Amino acid sequence: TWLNPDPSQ
Amino acid sequence: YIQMTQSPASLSVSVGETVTITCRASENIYSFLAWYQQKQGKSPQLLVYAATNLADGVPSRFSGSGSGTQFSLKINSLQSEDFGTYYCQHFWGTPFTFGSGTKLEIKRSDAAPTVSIFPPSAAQLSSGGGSVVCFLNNFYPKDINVKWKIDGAERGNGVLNSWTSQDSADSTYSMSSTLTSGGDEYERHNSYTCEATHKTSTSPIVKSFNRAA
Amino acid sequence: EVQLVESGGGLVQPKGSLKISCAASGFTFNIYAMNWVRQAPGKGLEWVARIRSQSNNYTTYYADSVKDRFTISRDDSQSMLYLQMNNLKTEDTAMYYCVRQMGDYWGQGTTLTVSSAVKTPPSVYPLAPGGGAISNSMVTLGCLVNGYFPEPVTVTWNAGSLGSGVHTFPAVLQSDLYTLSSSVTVPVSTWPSEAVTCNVAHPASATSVDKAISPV
Ligand SMILES: *[C@@H]1O[C@H](CO)[C@@H](O[C@@H]2O[C@H](CO)[C@@H](O[C@@H]3O[C@H](CO)[C@@H](O)[C@H](O[C@H]4O[C@H](CO)[C@@H](O)[C@H](O)[C@@H]4O)[C@@H]3O)[C@H](O)[C@H]2NC(C)=O)[C@H](O)[C@H]1NC(C)=O
Repeated sequence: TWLNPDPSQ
Repeated sequence: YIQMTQSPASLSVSVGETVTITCRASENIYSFLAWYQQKQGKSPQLLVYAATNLADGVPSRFSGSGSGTQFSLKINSLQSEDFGTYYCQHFWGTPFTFGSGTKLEIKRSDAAPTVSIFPPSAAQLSSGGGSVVCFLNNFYPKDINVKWKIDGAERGNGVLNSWTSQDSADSTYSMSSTLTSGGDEYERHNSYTCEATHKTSTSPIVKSFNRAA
Repeated sequence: EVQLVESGGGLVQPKGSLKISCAASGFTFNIYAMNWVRQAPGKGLEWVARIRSQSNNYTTYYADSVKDRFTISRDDSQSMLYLQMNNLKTEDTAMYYCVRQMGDYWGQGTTLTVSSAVKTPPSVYPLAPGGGAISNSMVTLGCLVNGYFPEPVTVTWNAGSLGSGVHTFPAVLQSDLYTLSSSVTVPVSTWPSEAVTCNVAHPASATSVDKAISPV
């Protein structure tokens, strides 16, 4: 998600 | 790679008016899309994230909608400050690609340019150069015609023009026109004229000076 | 609050190298993914590189037009983001932006100019009216800045007093040299009764000329 500092897709 | 195509390239919007900018994605990007507003000489500011979420400190008139492949941003009763260039960006995979941008202008009542003419500087003469400057200040709309006349005979050689960005203050435009010539080629004539043709009137605004006067 | 301050941008000879920097504060830097985005003068935004947090082994991503040539790195101990740029080409001339996560915060940017043109101080000239037959209560005055490289220059009037009535026009390339003019509108009560001066500053060639505008 957008608010996640480092999202894993 | 995902190709974002934006539409339209530019809009001329009047205050109070509402308008929508659309942006389509080559592939399906679910809801992984953001919207940016950029002002000239500044960094882009985040408007809407995940397609429909209004970011902090952004007016409620900004509405993002869309999911899948078609997206669009909507501005309700556009304010004077809403001028700028609007970009979309997807965030579904590397690379994050952007829309080609949407230039947004403020619609304004017509205004004539104030024309100022300037003779080559006395300091520039002692340097072997000669430039004649013409200012055309605070006019709308953007397109404007400038022509030069030396001794009655026209000039189209060393003329280079520069517009400014539409300012936040009064929403007008300004334009400099700079005739650059030999420095020796300058002193062979005395009469110098700067002709400004604009929407407001069919009669060109002439500003001139006499070197030998 | 959250802030990202870019530095390091200057003029680089083609095929040259430059390291740009981004200083971060107002958030836990070591948990956020970071990236660089660029914007060529007049064109749109191009994403350039991304780097993940330590927890995700620092995995990096690049744009094809930048791969094997630019390397993104970060010092988490100093909340610093870097971009090593080697073998720079003309098309790499741009404003470089330090962007956080996926795009929520952008830095002000540093300019990178990739040119083989030489740094040159500007010639400053005053612009004063001529001939006659004045048709306005406000008299517009100017300053011509001729032949300089590279961008940018900074034109103010009266140490920063004359805020309004001032138009500064972009710039133009003719022969590896820039030229811009500036204008100022003032009452005939003010001028020449007071001293109107322009304050041109060229950071690169360490130039700071102040020119007074004198009646002909
Ligand atoms: C960042 O990189 C690190 C280091 O590369 C990485 O951490 C490692 O993750 C892998 C899992 O993908 C771990 O490897 C496993 O370890 C366990 C426990 O010891 C083993 O039982 C596993 O063995 C299986 O697989 C083997 C084949 O490789 C077979 O030989 C075996 O029969 C089993 O089926 C496996 O080796 C590893 O322990 C960690 N390392 C650490 C220090 O934690 C991490 O994944 C990366 N970060 C992210 C989020 O991607």
